[PDB]
Amino acid sequence: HHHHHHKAGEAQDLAEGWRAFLEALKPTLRAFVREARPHLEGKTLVLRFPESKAFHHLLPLARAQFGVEELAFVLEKKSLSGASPPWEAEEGEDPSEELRRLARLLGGRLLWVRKPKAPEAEEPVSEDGIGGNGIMPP
Amino acid sequence: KSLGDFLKRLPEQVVNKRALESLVKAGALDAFGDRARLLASLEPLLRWAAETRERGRSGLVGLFAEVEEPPLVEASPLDEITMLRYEKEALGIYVSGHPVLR
DNA sequence: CGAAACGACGGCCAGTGCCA
DNA sequence: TTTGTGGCACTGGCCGTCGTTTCG
Repeated sequence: HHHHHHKAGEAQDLAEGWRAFLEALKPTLRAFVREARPHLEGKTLVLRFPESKAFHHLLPLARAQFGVEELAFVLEKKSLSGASPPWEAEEGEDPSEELRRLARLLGGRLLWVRKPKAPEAEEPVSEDGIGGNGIMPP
Repeated sequence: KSLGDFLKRLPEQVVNKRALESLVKAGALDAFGDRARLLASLEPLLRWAAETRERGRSGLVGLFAEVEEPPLVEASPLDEITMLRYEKEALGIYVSGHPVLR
């Protein structure tokens, strides 16, 4: 339950996908599912604890009788996404057409449109400043 | 076990809202969540904590004397500048990092 | 005539400011 | 002497008690 405790806004809201181990999104519970799996296990081992749920019917008890054959997300890094005066500019696509440098910036640009500037928004530092620098070697 | 478990157990009588705020800011409740999320969830869970007592204080026991704590009310994560500003307020000294190191 | 309910006020605790 | 620190007194916010005024 340590990962559930770290919850910060919608951060762990978009974290069950990052695990993953679901069924085509969400059959059963307002998952996480990883909160029903340790409860089934109980404490640490302990056989009364695993057994309990088993008599009524950590990771491999779940593998026994559970919705697994779907595959959504992977890492831990994969993303996707978590969808379910100077400015850019010029214009704007993306990819960028005035700046920017050249790795992992388009992604930011892609995210960006539109249309505030500044603002700065989390909290600093660069972005408007760099734009300024370019309007600067006009 | 949780922020709700903390509030219903230690009432506002003992640990008041002013004290609870800095207890979150200082980091005493970091084991239950994000500071911004916890601070926001204070007054809602305080009402819930006071509501849990009167259920027990007029019959009932647990299952019907407590609709278990709701999920922590959502909020944006704090930036280090405003986070370390709260730590200085709550502990009187820049505990755990200096704003300049960001 | 007696009970209740509302408002005043103390004090208590805490957050602060001062002074030694 | 111009600076920091530790103790203690003052204000404000909330809380709980008591006293008065009203209603039955």
